Amino acid sequence: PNYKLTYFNMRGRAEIIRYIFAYLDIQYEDHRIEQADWPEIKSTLPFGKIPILEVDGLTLHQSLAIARYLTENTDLAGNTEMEQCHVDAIVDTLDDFMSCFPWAEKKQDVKEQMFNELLTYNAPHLMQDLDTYLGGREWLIGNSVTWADFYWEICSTTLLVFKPDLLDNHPRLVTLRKKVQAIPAVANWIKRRPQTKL
Amino acid sequence: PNYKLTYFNMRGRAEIIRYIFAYLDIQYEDHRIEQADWPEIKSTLPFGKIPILEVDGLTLHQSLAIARYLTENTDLAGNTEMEQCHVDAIVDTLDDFMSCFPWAEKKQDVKEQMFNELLTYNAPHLMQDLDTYLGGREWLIGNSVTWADFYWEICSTTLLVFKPDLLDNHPRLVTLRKKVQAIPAVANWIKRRPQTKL
Ligand SMILES: COCCCNC(=O)c1nc(-c2cccc3[nH]ccc23)no1
Ligand SMILES: COCCCNC(=O)c1nc(-c2cccc3[nH]ccc23)no1
Ligand SMILES: N[C@@H](CCC(=O)N[C@@H](CS)C(=O)NCC(=O)O)C(=O)O
Ligand SMILES: N[C@@H](CCC(=O)N[C@@H](CS)C(=O)NCC(=O)O)C(=O)O
Ligand SMILES: [Mg+2]
Repeated sequence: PNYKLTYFNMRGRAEIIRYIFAYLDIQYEDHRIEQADWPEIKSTLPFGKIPILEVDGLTLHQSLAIARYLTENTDLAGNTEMEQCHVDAIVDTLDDFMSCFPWAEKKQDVKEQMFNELLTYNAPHLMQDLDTYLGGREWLIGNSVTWADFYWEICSTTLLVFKPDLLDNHPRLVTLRKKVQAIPAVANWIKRRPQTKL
Repeated sequence: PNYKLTYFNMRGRAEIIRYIFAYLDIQYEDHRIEQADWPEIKSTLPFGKIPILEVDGLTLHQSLAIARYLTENTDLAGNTEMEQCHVDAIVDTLDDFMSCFPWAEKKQDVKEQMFNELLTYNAPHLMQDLDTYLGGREWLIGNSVTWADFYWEICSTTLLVFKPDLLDNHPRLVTLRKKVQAIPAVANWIKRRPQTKL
């Protein structure tokens, strides 16, 4: 099975897919494009959005649909049917927040204002909600790591770029981040991946 | 199982779950709230959003996470892992767009202008994409109805309230809506359900 992942040269929405490839030890082409190459790719796509993942000549889309597909019937999926639901819910909650950010906003002052508002007013409540949900458990869902723990680490890493103090009052969330970063395949990918701001 | 769904008295984000319950002939309590009991209830919710689904003492959240869980091991979900990925992707593409609308905006002129903007530029672009993706095939994914077909009928039913002419040059998408509506269990539900604008 031949894999080609296309995205911008950044972690962004594609990183969850990259973590999953790493963990499952699957080789793939990590295709990263410039903004100036985007329009000619975009015009050929069914839905005009990245990331996309090509598998044996079939173009998949939607970052989380792809991540869910790649983890189905692996240990990164929930351990029960209910656990898979919890995984999906946490992932969407995180995605809902990250999606609020005006990432492609060209007017810098308007962009700054919004980032500031979401990070100062909204991000702290999500952290609180996540902290209580985790409680004293080892992973977000069940007794072993799921791709929701992956997604938490990935989202939180980007949020900490803009707001370094985000988890000062949430040591158990920091512990979860660190636990994720300690998984051998993930540590390895973290070590060797392209370093970009986002 | 003792299923209890909580949402506003409206179709909204809960409707997909209601279609699935109806189609799979799964009994549930359809609890609807006024604003009166909203800020009250918004407290015991671990994430303060609806819909939620209570199943034997567990409060589940995220409308699409719940929907997917209920489709588990049925033809409705997609017939292969790959089809399930297509179903998940279409649903997320739809949800991404519906999420763009300022549903709660209190300034009536701002709301009107944003709705018009989205329905004039974004919606026709997405419609061309959806139409070409479906082609002259029977269903969006595979040889039989999936919950992605359900979600398309659901999202478009609401969009048509605001722009009645939205599908006037998309007969294949109209045909899809009609095919979904005439599925007996869906036809039964659509007649039985409370009449609300949204
Ligand atoms: C022309 O657009 C360039 C791509 C801009 N996108 C970003 O900068 C970016 N998006 C996300 C993002 C969005 C939604 C969910 C997410 N989860 C993790 C990152 C992320 N992070 O960075
Ligand atoms: C006090 O706040 C209540 C906001 C009222 N909400 C709506 O009218 C609404 N419907 C939808 C909706 C319907 C179908 C699919 C959807 N996907 C995302 C939102 C949505 N979203 O908001
Ligand atoms: N919900 C989708 C969103 C995909 C998306 O909108 N990606 C952005 C980049 S992060 C994009 O394609 N922007 C360029 C464009 O819209 O033309 C997903 O997770 O894949
Ligand atoms: N992505 C979530 C969104 C949940 C959501 O934002 N619910 C809406 C109801 S349409 C809401 O206004 N929640 C209550 C609130 O935020 O006050 C889902 O699909 O379940
Ligand atoms: Mg989503």
